[PDB]
Amino acid sequence: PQLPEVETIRRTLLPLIVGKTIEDVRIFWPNIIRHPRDSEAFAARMIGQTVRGLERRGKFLKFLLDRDALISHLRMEGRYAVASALEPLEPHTHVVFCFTDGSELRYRDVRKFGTMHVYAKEEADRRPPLAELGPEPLSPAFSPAVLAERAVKTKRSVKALLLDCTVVAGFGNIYVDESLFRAGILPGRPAASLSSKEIERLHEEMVATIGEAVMHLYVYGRQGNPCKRCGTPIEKTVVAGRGTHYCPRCQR
DNA sequence: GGTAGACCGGGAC
DNA sequence: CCCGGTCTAC
Ligand SMILES: [Zn+2]
Repeated sequence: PQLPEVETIRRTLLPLIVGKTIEDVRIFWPNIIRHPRDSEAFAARMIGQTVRGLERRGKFLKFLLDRDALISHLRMEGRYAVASALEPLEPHTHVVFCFTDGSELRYRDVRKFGTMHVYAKEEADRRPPLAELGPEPLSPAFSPAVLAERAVKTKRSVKALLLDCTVVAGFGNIYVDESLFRAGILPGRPAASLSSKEIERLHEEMVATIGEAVMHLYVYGRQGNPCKRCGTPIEKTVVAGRGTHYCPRCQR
């Protein structure tokens, strides 16, 4: 799920779990548990705690309990569902939180690629994976100024810059390519080569792209197809180690 | 500062 | 073997 999808999950999941008390935690793929390192300690500490809230940072979900916070990343295919303990689990279910009311919060993932960390609430923000995470792209904390500061300091491509979680929180490959197209900037451009004008334009399109989604693609996955703005075939290459889609006419 | 390795497996070769 | 995100290793 991309950032906007994670925000939707946050919004819809909260009322389904708030006020419920954990009676058990079942783990079928321990590797998902990253902290505590021992999945048995992870399970034990959550028992008896009530869900008090649910927040999002980047693509991370932060479940707020009595004493602890559970930090969860779904990666690309992870999913949460709330359902009865009486019904069979869906395929690829790796972690289940059982509540005292007979309902469960279940985590699935065919790719088995997601992560979970639990810390005392007061510690969560200074520990992995939230430590060092950049500002929310929709927050004033993410400004053209902040972006310009990071761009000049580096010799990396602009795409590499935007993919950096310390620069801005949870901006995925898709939204990076879409934003750069909308800003008219080639993804391979050195970040330091961007003018002040281009930086402002880029920040503006980043906010608009992610903002609209939170509330159809120009380039992502459209290689070989005509650009929707100029009709030039969209091309795909590799930049910053990712599939990279762009219009060679619209972007400079 | 920066990269590479690490984790995964459905679908492509 | 590739690919996505984000971490530890170096
Ligand atoms: Zn174009």
